[PDB]
Amino acid sequence: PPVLDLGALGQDFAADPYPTYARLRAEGPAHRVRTPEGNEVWLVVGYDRARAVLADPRFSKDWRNSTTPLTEAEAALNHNMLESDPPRHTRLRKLVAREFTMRRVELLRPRVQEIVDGLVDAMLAAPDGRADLMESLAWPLPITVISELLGVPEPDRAAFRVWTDAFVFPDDPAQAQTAMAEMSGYLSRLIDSKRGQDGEDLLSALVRTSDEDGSRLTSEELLGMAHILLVAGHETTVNLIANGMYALLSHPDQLAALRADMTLLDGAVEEMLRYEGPVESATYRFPVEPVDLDGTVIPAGDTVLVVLADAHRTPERFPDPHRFDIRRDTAGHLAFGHGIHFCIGAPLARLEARIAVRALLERCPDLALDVSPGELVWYPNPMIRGLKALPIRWRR
Ligand code: HEM
Ligand SMILES: CC[C@H]1OC(=O)[C@H](C)[C@@H](OC(=O)c2ccccc2CN(C)C)[C@@H](C)C[C@@H](C)C(=O)/C=C/[C@H]1C
Repeated sequence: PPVLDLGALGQDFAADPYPTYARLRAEGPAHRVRTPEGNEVWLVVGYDRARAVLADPRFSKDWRNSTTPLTEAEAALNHNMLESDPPRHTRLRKLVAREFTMRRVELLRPRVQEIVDGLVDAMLAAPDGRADLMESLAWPLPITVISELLGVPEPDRAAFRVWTDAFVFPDDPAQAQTAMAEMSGYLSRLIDSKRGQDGEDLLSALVRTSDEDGSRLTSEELLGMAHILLVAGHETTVNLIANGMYALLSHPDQLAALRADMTLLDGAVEEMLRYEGPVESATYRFPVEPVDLDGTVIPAGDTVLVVLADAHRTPERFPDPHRFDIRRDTAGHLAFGHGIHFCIGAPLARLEARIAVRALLERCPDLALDVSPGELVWYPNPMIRGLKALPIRWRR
């Protein structure tokens, strides 16, 4: 067909892109499109095709295989595991795998609970029983966790809402590059601040690993690792919490069910990921050779987006897919990807989301959405499903 312009679809396409994705899926697996930002890319839609492409080594994540150029500021930060293939990817992920196991992340539970308690206390102080859930919770909890973990001092953390705000929804191209340069310069000064201080946080550890053996972790990869750990876990966990609570509060049958039986909570969190998880499309992939998908040939070097949102509405794989149902069999969702890059952070994402959902339900009586769904505004980006705000209210 021709290329399909997505920016030239309404705020409607941002508010509910799923029917567009479903229509493409009925035509085939791979489609050339143009993003609202302006970029010519491929979409891959359909569960079985998504799953497969995420795990197919012909699809590289190394920008050396892309025909798309990076700016200087972007180049300085691509020395990370998510934008690598084996063997670099293998080497890099070994350095932090131990820190993100289920058993190790469980040790954080008391602290995370303590962070959520304080954030909810503060919220419930509001005199008119209303708040924005983003400002009060979905946003502060994950920065706070990832910031203690890596050793970002308190005063420096606000900057991150601004820097990542510009990576998602900039005012223009040039401010994304400025944020990037600004963030890179800050992570170097932070990294240097750790050297020689004998600190026991994750970033001090990495500084020591790099200093001990530059071939295991170069100083560009050291920066890249700090960068990826911050970003990758933060834009995503924020919007999971926010979207997830939005799904629950816009499906009051399901909210009631979970109140009545809080053993259902983990299952609910998984269905929050399946139904409206923050990663709408996976991160860029570039074919190392022409790749044929039901007779559509995607050329070597092109940018390919696996549309996870659409794999999640594929009825052959998720029955009655438009239904939000916290008891559903969710095993096999691709919210955390699939394959060698499967999310390193998932045990932490889950731990925070489970604790936040439960605190809200247990401490807010008659908790409720404080606008209509049609009033909410979603960020247009086809890679990130997220709200501008989430007005709620409760009794008192
Ligand atoms: C709701 C929470 C989260 C979601 C939905 C999410 C999603 C994902 C997805 C889909 C990928 C794979 C992307 C691809 O293959 O293109 C990924 C990779 C990754 N995530 Fe997450 N993530 C979340 C939380 C976190 C957290 C909390 C961290 C870090 C603390 C984190 C760190 C990473 C890293 C480092 C990778 C790259 C791993 C690799 O290349 O081997 N994520 N995540
Ligand atoms: C689940 C993984 C997260 O994705 C990322 O961290 C990717 C790799 C990051 O990508 C880039 O850094 C990027 C993306 C496109 C072009 C150039 C670059 C520069 N890079 C080579 C250092 C960009 C897309 C960050 C934004 C959109 C975000 O908050 C994403 C949050 C999640 C979706």
